[PDB]
Amino acid sequence: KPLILRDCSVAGWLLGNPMCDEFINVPEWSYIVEKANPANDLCYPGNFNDYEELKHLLSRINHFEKIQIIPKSSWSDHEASSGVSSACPYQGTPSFFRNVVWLIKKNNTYPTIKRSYNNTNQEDLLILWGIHHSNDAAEQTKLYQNPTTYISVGTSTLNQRLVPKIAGQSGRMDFFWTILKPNDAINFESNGNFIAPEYAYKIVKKGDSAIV
Amino acid sequence: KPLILRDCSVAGWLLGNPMCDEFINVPEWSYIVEKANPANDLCYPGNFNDYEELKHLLSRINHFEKIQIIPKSSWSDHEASSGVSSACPYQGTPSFFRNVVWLIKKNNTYPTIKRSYNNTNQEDLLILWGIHHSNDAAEQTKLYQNPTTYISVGTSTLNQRLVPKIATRSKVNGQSGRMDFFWTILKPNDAINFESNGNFIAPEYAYKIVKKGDSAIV
Amino acid sequence: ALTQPPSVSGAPGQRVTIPCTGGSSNIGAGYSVHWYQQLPGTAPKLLIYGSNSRPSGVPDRFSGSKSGTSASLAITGLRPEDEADYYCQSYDSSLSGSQVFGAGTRVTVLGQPKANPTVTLFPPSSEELQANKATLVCLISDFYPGAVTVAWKADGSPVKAGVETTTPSKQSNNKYAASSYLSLTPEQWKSHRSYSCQVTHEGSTVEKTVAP
Amino acid sequence: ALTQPPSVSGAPGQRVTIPCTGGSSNIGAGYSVHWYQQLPGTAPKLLIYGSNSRPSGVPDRFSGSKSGTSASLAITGLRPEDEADYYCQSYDSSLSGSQVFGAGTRVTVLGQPKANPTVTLFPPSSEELQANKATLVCLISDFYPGAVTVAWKADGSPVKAGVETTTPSKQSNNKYAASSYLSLTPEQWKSHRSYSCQVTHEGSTVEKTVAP
Amino acid sequence: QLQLQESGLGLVKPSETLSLTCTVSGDSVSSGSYYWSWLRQPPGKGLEWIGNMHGSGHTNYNPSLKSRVTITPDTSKNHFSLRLSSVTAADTAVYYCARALLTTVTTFEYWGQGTLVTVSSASTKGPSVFPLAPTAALGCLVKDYFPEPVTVSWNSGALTSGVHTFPAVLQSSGLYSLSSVVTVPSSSLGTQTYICNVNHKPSNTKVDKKVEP
Amino acid sequence: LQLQESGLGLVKPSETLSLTCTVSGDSVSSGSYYWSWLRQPPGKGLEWIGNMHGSGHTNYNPSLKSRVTITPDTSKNHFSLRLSSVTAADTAVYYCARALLTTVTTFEYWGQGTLVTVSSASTKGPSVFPLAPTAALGCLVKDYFPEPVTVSWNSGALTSGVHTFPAVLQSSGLYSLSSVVTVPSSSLGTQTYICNVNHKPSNTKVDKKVEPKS
Ligand SMILES: *[C@@H]1O[C@H](CO)[C@@H](O)[C@H](O)[C@H]1NC(C)=O
Ligand SMILES: *[C@@H]1O[C@H](CO)[C@@H](O)[C@H](O)[C@H]1NC(C)=O
Repeated sequence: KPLILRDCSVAGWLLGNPMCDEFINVPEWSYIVEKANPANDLCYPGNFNDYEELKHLLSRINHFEKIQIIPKSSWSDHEASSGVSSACPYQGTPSFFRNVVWLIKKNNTYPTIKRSYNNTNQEDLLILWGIHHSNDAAEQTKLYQNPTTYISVGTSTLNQRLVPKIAGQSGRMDFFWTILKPNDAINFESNGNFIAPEYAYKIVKKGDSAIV
Repeated sequence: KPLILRDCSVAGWLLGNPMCDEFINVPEWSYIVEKANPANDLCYPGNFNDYEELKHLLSRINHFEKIQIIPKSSWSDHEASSGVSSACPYQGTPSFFRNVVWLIKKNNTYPTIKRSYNNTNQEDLLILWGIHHSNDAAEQTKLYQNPTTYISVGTSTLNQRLVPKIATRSKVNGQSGRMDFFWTILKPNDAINFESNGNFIAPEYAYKIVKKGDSAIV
Repeated sequence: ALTQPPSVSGAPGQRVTIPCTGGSSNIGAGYSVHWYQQLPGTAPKLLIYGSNSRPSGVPDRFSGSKSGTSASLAITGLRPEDEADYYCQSYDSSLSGSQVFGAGTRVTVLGQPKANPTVTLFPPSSEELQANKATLVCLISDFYPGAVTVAWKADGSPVKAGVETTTPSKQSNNKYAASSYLSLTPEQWKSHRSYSCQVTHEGSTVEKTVAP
Repeated sequence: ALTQPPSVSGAPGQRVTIPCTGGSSNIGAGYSVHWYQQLPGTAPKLLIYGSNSRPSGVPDRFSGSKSGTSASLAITGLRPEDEADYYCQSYDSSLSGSQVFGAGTRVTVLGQPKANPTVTLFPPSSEELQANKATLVCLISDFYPGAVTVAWKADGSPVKAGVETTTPSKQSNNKYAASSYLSLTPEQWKSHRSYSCQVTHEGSTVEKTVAP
Repeated sequence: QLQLQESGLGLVKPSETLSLTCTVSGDSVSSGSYYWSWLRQPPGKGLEWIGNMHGSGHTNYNPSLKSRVTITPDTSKNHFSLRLSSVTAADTAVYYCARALLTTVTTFEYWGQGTLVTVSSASTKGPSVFPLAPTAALGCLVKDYFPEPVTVSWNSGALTSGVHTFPAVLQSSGLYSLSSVVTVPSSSLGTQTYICNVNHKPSNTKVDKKVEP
Repeated sequence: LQLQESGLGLVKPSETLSLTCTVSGDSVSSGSYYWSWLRQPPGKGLEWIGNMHGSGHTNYNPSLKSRVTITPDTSKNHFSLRLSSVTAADTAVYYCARALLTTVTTFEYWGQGTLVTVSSASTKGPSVFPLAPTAALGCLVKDYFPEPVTVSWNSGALTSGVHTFPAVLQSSGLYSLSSVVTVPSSSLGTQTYICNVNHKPSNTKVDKKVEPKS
């Protein structure tokens, strides 16, 4: 049986737009049926990076196992529960992608995040995260204390260091993804504008799919 | 709640006429409702002795308990399962009164019966038996090997010695012979003594007079 | 209802009586009391009916009486073969009438020599083993009296779960039988040097052992 | 289904392993194996999830691993308060998918001292007697290990019916409780000189007695 | 010899109708000299009377069951039947048939052998049969079934001497297990074939097992 | 965060079993969690019934999918289980849980458990008899079905020294249990000991006064 994304896109599904709650957990699929211009995509406006590349990989995946890799409950020094926007509604209330976390400052301070995760699963791990490009300097301090920030992500086969490009929603968000090979580790470091991973996907079944 | 005999008589009921199977076992009654001339009475023709007197006794009884006093399976030398008649049908088949047994010769011999029953049931016991007056000399020998027979019954307050009265009467229900029936009340601890060498309709079941009080026949 | 004691006991040769007491609408009303004997594995059998009238095959030693609202089965010259359950029956004149019974009385005969457990222990079969199951079977037969405790041991150390044990049941020859079942995994069975079935009966313990 | 052993055992301080083996459509297919602990009287509690990731309050000593179609929970530094039932969990991709559980494994801790039964015996109440019933209640508490035989005596001779006995149950303090009930008739109760409850545990017999 | 035998389903869904027949040999279900009766024995050992039936079609039922019981004859097969409607767990029992005298305290002279009937609405589950390989002892493990009973025979009944079939255990899961053992000469262990035949009717299990050293 | 199951204790076969979970703190709205039912049959082993997400999307156990329904009550901080056409196979201790959105679902927080017996045997309430007597006194809670039975002493005013023994299952399929409490000999006396028995499936609620023998 196919995976029939409805008005949801691959990005919407994989990031977990609250509009895509039908696909919070998805059984094994044969192939994927996506629409041409799906209504429910990126919650918050922006770009999903290497989208075509990822869609291509999906043509070889038949099922994901979603795991929790950074518990929301483990952000001691950052606010992890008020990162919501009326662009991403759930039951008509401000929400956000379910698989990632919009970290905001706690008590006018955003300590440097230096987090790291070793893939002790026996399979390839698909990991998505993001960076927020804010409107203005005011928005920038209101959300993160630090006016000059960066996103830093790295594996054996990845080196990302991004600086947010500041200039219903007038800011943007970039999303990114990588595949973490078994026994490799991923390292996150940021002092603002970081959309952290909460859930990730083990690539559990392969063989032939396709996007339609 | 009353005992509604239908087309069955007091005699038919107490003897256990196969047409009266509704009354094989009867719960406690207030009074008894009998018809005037009931269809199902003495299926085998004959007479029920001291009938009016028994009926009067019944006006003081509220329930019977039927007990077995002589197992049919205890007639070692007599045949106890082929005394049946087309006068007494059960499902259109030859039968006989259920509470008494028409004993016939077994292996061409009818030994003299010397049976006895002591009333250890703690209550007055109603016991019925009968004698068969057969058609002619031939039938007498066909059933019992002995042409000269008698019935002998006795308790403390009873002494009966009867002889079958052989002669062919007009047919009633196919039958040209008759039967006399008799009954007694056997007091607690008394014994009844049975003796015969033919023509004896023996007790199988008897009735304990268990409940008394005001009844009536209507 | 008629009421009997759950059990009575006596020594071989003496006399025992089983009371049966009812009320004014059965035994007290004057109805007969019948008695039935039930041997351990078998259907009941008619013992006494009417006023102490015994069917053929019933000995003189069995005797019934009745007084007021209670009746009594007397068994004189007690023999071990009298060990059975005895039920009294009568008629009750309530509601168009009913046959009515006691709950049974167990006659125990008291002069009886100790018999020791015969214990047979079996390892799992090849067939069960290749179905990835395993069961040790411990069988206890011919003991008296019928009280045992069974303890399973693995390399001399107790195993306290996966055990399924019967309570003793009387055999036809007045001794008791019982059985115990130990559930294992095949890798557990193949791991230890041996498993042991320990049966304790009247202060003496008998151990059987099996091995892979 | 996942298959685990019904029991494992160890002494305080050492290591025990609980295997959990499945098939090609769950653990062999690559899905995580979670573990839950169920203490005797209580609901289960999450012990390990994902790939050896412990919730807060689970100590270092609890550890899960996984290889091929089989997974493993290890307990090092066994403490007596670890005596509990452990269940393994995974996902099975048959038929639109299912959460799947093992049948549970009971961990027994072995370095534990014999405790002797406290025995409390009660005669029938007057209220029950005037209801023409009678029950002696024999209560056995705080003994170890959990194996007893109960024998009821009437004037020193065994009574072999109307007995109803529990199998011992593990309490919160790792000791056992049990109870036995003897049904009598009121005249049986009033007739004998006394009744005795005999409890036998680890080679010692304890007797209590009551009387009318 | 008069022999009586009960037969019918072992497992009955609640609210359905329990149905049993008694097959009579050595006397007809005629005539009217007897009552043809059903009794039963629940867990909680008590005997309980269900009813008497007379060949004339008159009946006397237990007032606690009157509305649900039916006892009818089949003269052309020498059967009679019990039919109990709307059963519940309360009707789980060993059922007996019997031939009775016409006494008002009825005299149950001859009894059938008994037939267990479990009213449950739990699905039946058949046993797994495994050989217990070994004068010597050998046997069959009849594992994890529901409900009772299970009949076990050896060499189709040719071997009865030395056979002991243990009572079943009732596991915590609610399934039963039993073993049957037969004791044999070591010398024939050997050249003699030992087959055990297991029957669990509610699940239609019919399994033969060869038992070897 | 606390989760609490509740509902009938005895259910007839072929009817519909029904349970609700009462949630406190961060309620069945959210959308960050699964709201789940699990169960534990006689002779243990955990069994999954299903997950529900606040959006009304659900994932049921394939052996039961056609009989199960799990729905939320956002305006009451409940969610409910509804299992139709029950049989004896559905006899179990049922638990509710709050779970992570992982595909091998992570049952983080569990309820306390509630016993449900599917039987079609009619319920039977207990007869309560005092076990007359530092001294020990108690209550016999006799011949009931099904489990469970709560016993308390002096309306809960007395807890120290109370031991309620596990029930016995008689050959008849009825249960009995005892609760004993040990008290000072000296107060036996001037202090009144009442035991309170509660058997919800039979609406039995019984007080018994316990004194020494007279
Ligand atoms: C019939 O009577 C004769 C003569 O007394 C006897 O020898 C014969 O065996 C009897 N037959 C039977 C079947 O009893
Ligand atoms: C009947 O039996 C009783 C008691 O067994 C006895 O005392 C009495 O004399 C007997 N009657 C006759 C007529 O023998």
